[PDB]
Amino acid sequence: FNKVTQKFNGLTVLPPLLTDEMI
Amino acid sequence: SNFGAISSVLNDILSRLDPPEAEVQIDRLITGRLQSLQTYVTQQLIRA
Amino acid sequence: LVKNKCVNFNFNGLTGTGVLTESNKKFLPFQQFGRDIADTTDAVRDPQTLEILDITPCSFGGVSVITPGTNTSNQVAVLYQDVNCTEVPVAI
Amino acid sequence: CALDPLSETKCTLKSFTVEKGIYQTSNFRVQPTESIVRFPNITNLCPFGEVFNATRFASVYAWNRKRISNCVADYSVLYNSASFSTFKCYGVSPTKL
Ligand SMILES: *[C@@H]1O[C@H](CO)[C@@H](O)[C@H](O)[C@H]1NC(C)=O
Ligand SMILES: *[C@@H]1O[C@H](CO)[C@@H](O)[C@H](O)[C@H]1NC(C)=O
Repeated sequence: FNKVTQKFNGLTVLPPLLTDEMI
Repeated sequence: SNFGAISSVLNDILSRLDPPEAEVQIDRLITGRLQSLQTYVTQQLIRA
Repeated sequence: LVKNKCVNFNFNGLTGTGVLTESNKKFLPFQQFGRDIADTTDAVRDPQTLEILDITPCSFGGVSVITPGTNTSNQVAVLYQDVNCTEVPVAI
Repeated sequence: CALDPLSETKCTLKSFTVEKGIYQTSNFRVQPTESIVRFPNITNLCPFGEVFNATRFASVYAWNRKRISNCVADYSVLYNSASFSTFKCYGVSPTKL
């Protein structure tokens, strides 16, 4: 989890259903 | 991108021109922005 | 000049809508407005006061309704998809 | 369709029955409460009379240019004049000036 690295235009990001805690 | 319209800011278009001339400018932005979304969604379907 | 609420604005013909606030952006004296990574105007200098104002877009989001199925009940819950609950009631 | 979120959902799905689920139907937006205008605090009118009522005019090969700056330009005095046999604008409309 340490290795891997606009909204106002009508872009959004929805959250995943399972959290990283659940996975 | 302006897509051949007078400006890419549609508030600027709509501030400078009266309606029958604003419409033909806005339609150039609408068609360019539709083609941009259509391209993006097609490639997201292929990545998915 | 009206801060801290959503307004239409026009500075020297630079029109828009949004919330105006005071700004930490330390413009050099010749700079007239600020622009973001998307090349969107996001701060401005007031032409009479010479104060720097941040521009924040007026709150918005998606709306979605949760249903137990019509066959079960006609009551529902609503999700305002990316807002703080403090903002919500002005949806009316 | 606009009565209530469930009615809006029925109307979104185009069915009188809605099965169990979550559906996105609309966008929330806050609405502008006021308008403001902020322009420079200056008052001297732009010198259009010195251009339009000049006695001498140049030959077209040696055309004059004048620079207009630091003034308030009322264009209505021009487009509401009866005088002009031509008043064509490009990239702007006269009424908006
Ligand atoms: C919600 O809004 C209040 C008031 O601005 C703020 O104190 C709080 O930190 C916010 N919480 C979130 C999660 O946005
Ligand atoms: C002087 O110029 C202005 C601007 O074109 C014009 O309105 C006015 O009629 C002219 N003056 C006279 C006395 O006609």
